[PDB]
Amino acid sequence: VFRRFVEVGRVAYVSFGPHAGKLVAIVDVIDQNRALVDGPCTRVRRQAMPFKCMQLTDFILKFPHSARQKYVRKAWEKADINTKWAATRWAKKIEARERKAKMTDFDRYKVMKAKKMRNRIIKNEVKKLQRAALLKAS
Amino acid sequence: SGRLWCKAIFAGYKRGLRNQREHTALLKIEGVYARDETEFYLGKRCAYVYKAKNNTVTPGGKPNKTRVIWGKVTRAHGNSGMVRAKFRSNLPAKAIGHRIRVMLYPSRI
Amino acid sequence: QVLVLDGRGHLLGRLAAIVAKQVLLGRKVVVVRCEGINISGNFYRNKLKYLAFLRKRMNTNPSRGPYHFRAPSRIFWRTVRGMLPHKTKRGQAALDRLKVFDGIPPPYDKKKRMVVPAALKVVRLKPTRKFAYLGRLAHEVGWKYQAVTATLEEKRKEKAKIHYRKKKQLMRLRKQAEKNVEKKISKFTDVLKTHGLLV
Amino acid sequence: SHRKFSAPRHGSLGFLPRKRSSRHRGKVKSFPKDDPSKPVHLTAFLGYKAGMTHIVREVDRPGSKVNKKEVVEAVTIVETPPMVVVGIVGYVETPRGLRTFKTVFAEHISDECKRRFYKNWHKSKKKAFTKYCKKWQDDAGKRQLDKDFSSMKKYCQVIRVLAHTQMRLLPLRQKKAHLMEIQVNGGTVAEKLDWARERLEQQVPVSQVFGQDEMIDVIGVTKGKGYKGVTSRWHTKKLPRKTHRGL
Amino acid sequence: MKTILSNQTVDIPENVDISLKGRTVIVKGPRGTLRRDFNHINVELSLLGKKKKRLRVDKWWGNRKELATVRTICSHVQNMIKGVTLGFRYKMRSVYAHFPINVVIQENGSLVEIRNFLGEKYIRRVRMRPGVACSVSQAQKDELVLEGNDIELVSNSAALIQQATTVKNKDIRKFLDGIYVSEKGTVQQA
Amino acid sequence: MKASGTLREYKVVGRCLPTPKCRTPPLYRMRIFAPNHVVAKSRFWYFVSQLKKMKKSSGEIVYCGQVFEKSPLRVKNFGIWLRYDSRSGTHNMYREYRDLTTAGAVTQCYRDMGARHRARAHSIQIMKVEEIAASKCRRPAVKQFHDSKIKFPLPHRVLRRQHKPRFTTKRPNTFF
RNA sequence: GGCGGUGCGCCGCGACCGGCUCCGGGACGGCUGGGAAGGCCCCGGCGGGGAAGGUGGCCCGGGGGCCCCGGGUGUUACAG
RNA sequence: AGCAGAACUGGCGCUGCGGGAUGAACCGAACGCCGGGUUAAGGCGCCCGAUGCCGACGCUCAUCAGACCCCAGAAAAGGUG
RNA sequence: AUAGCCGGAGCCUCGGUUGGCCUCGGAUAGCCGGUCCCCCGGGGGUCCGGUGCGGAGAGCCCUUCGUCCCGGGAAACGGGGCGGCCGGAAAGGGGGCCGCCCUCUCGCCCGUCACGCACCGCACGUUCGUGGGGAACCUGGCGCUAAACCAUUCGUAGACGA
Repeated sequence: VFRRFVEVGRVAYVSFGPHAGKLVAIVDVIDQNRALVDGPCTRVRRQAMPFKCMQLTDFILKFPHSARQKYVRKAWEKADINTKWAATRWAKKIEARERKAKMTDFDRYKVMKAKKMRNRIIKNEVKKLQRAALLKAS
Repeated sequence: SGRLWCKAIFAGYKRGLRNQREHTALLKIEGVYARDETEFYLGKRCAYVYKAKNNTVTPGGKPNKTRVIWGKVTRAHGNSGMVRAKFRSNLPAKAIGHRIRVMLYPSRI
Repeated sequence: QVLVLDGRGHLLGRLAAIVAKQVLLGRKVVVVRCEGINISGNFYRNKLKYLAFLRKRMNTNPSRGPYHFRAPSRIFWRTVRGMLPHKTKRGQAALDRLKVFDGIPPPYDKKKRMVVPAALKVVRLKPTRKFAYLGRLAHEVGWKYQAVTATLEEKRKEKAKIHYRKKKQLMRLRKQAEKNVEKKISKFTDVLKTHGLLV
Repeated sequence: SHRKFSAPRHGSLGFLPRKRSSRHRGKVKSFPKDDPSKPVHLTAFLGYKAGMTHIVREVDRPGSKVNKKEVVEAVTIVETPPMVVVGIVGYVETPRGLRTFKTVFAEHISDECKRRFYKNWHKSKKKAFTKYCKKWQDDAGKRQLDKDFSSMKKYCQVIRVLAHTQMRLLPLRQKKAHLMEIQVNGGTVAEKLDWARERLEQQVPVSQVFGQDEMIDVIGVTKGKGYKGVTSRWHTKKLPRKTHRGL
Repeated sequence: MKTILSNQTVDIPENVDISLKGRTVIVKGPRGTLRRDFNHINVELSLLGKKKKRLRVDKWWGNRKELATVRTICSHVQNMIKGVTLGFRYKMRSVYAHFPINVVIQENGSLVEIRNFLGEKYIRRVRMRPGVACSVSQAQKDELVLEGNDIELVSNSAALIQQATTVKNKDIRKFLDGIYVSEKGTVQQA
Repeated sequence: MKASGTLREYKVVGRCLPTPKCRTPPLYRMRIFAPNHVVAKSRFWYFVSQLKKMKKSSGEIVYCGQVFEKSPLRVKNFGIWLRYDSRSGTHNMYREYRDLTTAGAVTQCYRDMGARHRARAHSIQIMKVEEIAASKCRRPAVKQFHDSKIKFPLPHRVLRRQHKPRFTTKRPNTFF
């Protein structure tokens, strides 16, 4: 079954293009493979953008099918999509990607040194529980 | 203590369909698959390391059996991350499909 | 350094075109589960495609004619050979790097198999189209080891299930291990989150 | 143009490679398939052609002109001395075909079977299986033999037996026995293996394998006739007398 | 063109208790359980409404051919409901001119013996499909009664013996013999 | 005329040269859809030469300019009339499209007609594009989008960027 | 030792200048319909209208049972 | 008729090169020996250099599908595909 | 059956490479992992969480400048030494477990002390590499004392071979 539906007012994430990585809200559906869309608060001017470069989210804000850009911005701020999007696990692992991408060589060394002893404690912790299980298994 | 060069495969010479120009080599560097990512490797020095029978000298070491053909990375080729390179002497065709090294010391950063 | 490609769900010509380019680049490619290779088009189309291929033989001496291979591994080996300059020295040196197998050999059962998403039925074919399995096609034209391979492939299916269920329990103890020890690993944890590795 | 009057071709193409046989002993290319319901039994035997003679018998076929009449039939005489089982062989089954798993021989092998392992018996020192027969009087050897037998319990699908004929009882000039794998068809692998272990170094008469009024198959090598022309080998039409380069 | 959405809701009764996983539905109730797979069509099956009183199929962006295949699912699910509520009773006559077509059933409704069909020495042996029960009714001579729950299996077995009793190389306009399907009903009525 | 890229609407007017017989010739305006203005004036003289006794030598271009979309952010329904050429005989059509711009609908018309009837752009003579209301639409493909509560998923998402992970481990998921 | 000339045994590197090319990053300006559109000022303010891809509200139906899905009227009503 | 005979112009003969799998006449373009760059005609899944573009819009299922001038094969008619 | 097996250094020749991933099955109009309150002898069912897979190949594991001390965190089960034991047959591993007589909280992460041709800017550096093969040199132990062909004979065979 489907849980996300292309419909008037669904907040979407842009896959590729000049506006990739931003949020955008569906206003109207133009054609079978293209829809009229408007990201008034995410620096996305009102334009036509196809279904090719959009990933549709589980966020629905209500406004009429051909409402102007004023009401879309007001509904965006009333629902407060920007704060809720940052609290989504979708965006938390999105923003971690550029943190790995901008990671400096000095930052690369500190991650490697921290990964060593962090795995040391877990392996030592796991080692204590395999031997503790076998006494409990007998 | 480790590698200081990027892995590249000598795919073949710059060629047509029925004419090859073996004075320009085509390189497939591992990790690059687009034209816009080939800008970093432009101007880098490439070398084809191979070993032979007779012992030849080595700068700063005892004379070994290894030999090289020095060259440089000239410009990008194609669209899917390929790139052209030019060597002092033309690469032998025994090196087709073999690993050659592209170094970083011609650095622009 | 060796590409182990699982042949299940892979299109014959799309996988062979990618393997042939990788093999010519000095990369050793091992294609496994060639009975899982499937071909677009209905089953009756491909059968006469192979049956009319069988009819093509030398009249004066069929022993010198086309060698019609009936195994799924050798059928896939045939279509890669037609995608390579096998009449030259570098073409035959390439074919030595290719190694095809029906089922999964014990050299390759305890290894991770790579998958080409570009050479996949679910990606390149419409859901309403029809496709034909090479494993069914091979046994239906002269291969004698379909039920033979099926039982040996069946044997390793629960053998890997024992390893996998042990693998889940092995890392179930691992995931529960952090749950007791956050107080003394938070120094290493936060710096792994600022650089984006556990967020 | 086309052939004026149609006629079938001379000679079958299923026996096309009319070469000298690479083997002298008949080979079972396809053994009978087995089902676990039947008890363990032998499926093949090896005999020697003696001669032929007449027979007189009553025919009991209904509906015929020859019903309840005395006839004569040409019958072959095949002298079939009992075999001596000298070993067994196991076969694991692969996607590439059928592969032998392990061959286990007897402790002591009769010298009739030892003739086969030598091209020249006169010059040889008869040293075959001398160190292999040392495995049966050491405690590590018996445990290894049982480990080899236990390995064939798990992995082997098809089990054959190695038995040889007895040249001492035959009046032939040669003394070199013929080894032969005979597939044992019967129950499951485990009792099949135990039956062949018991039958080691034992006499196997003909009555265990075959019975009366039973269809069997005869495998052998044709009588040699040497280099022959198309008229004798292929039975082609002889050309007329007026031919210049022969007929 | 592509029709944006098509659907057809199947109202199920109280006696039938259906459920679905993936694209395969199961139908159970009084007379047993029936299962049928629909992986060849790539549609959406949705079982909504409380007390599960209806089942609705969906097909998004469908065209003229496959929207026709949406309706035949509704016919197939309804036939599974009918076979679990009321079953399927198929009654077949035995038409013969001269030779009486002898019929007898071995192993309790799974095998049919047909003897003396057009006075033939050959005896015809048809194996009934699993889940189908075969018997001769009473109070009338020429009847062979097939019982079951799945409409595909019962009518195929009816067509097995109808095709098993055919007259070869004869003027069938004059020779009107064989076992033919007469009545297509259910086990119990309502 | 090569229907390259997206089309542009050009408002080209023209008249005959002044003659001793006639003081000022009348002015003729047309709606021309063309990639650029160089091929628009050539296409302008093609249709004018059919309707009137006019040629490019005896005529001139008074104003060649491009008109822009008045409501490019409003989704609209366009009615487009056809005068294409087939292999046997010539036919007229009325076709409906749903696009933001008039030039885009003509662009969508040129690509659709070549896809369906294999008609080239030189064989197609556009005559009239008119904005029509949603209630006056005729083709059910256009009318199915006239829904205030239109709602549909993306059932079979054909995944792209298939070659950047050319060799991967996990089987890809075509469902979101 | 300093100046001028020629060259380095072999293997190489670097710097600047000039010529011929390919590519990238910044900032400035002109024309249009002296851009079209679009954003803000309550829907920018006031007045007058219209229907529909009908928002409140009303009626009917169904799903738990207090929100959603359909059908009908309507003219901004708690959306446009 | 890849037949015979004419008119204008261009080619082959006399001419190599890139492309059309190959090819006297087709397309592009004519040639001293080279390096760099850029194209014509053609192409860019592998052979085989080049799309491994997050290519656009539609059509089409063939149990004889279709795939590029020259050019190498097809008609009237019919189809509730 | 074999007139080679185990373990040390130097010389020619052949060459390629410059960290390993040790694995569920399977779908694509659907999946994944846990709770098992449920039912039977591992499956089904329910529930809870993720699903542009983060119990993610856009990933994971190891990380090596070395030596000397001292202090802090972990560690006391742990690191490393020989025998068995089993698990492997589709083309089969030096894989794990039991006890060993010696080894240290030395292993690793942070911080102190000091040292290491600092070869004075420059290239094939850095591994897999006790790599494969071949002669000769080593040291000892453990061992094995064979077949094929020609000749002759046979004639179930045959132009000659076979």
